[PDB]
Amino acid sequence: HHHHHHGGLVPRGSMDDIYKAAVEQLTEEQKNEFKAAFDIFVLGAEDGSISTKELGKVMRMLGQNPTPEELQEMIDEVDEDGSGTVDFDEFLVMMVRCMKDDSENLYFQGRRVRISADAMMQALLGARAKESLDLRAHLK
Ligand SMILES: [Ca+2]
Repeated sequence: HHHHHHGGLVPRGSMDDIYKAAVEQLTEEQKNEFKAAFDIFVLGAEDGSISTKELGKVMRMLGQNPTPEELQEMIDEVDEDGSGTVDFDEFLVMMVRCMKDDSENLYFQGRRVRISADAMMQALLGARAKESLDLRAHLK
């Protein structure tokens, strides 16, 4: 409907709503997975936060070779304040938005959109592994 744009010039004292929404959409197990993904994205971070190189890195793996300008525009476009860099807070809400955004935009008969979120997630996980639970005994 109207929602809320301005921060009310009153930082902190809330933010609980954002966390609550994430919890409702993301489960405890899912939340842990999210953190794991964040750590991977944080790896190689020039400024400690996702950048053109980080985003470009995954693009190369997908077989895509986007220009530096394209990556910069994408970050600025998705950026909350257009700072040009996505921080932990911005990254967290960004992921949540993409989740509900995709759900909202479905209607019927989808179209080949670059890559699917599920496909990317599966690629990150690669081969299934549960040897973590069993260390002394190896069963595969
Ligand atoms: Ca930003």
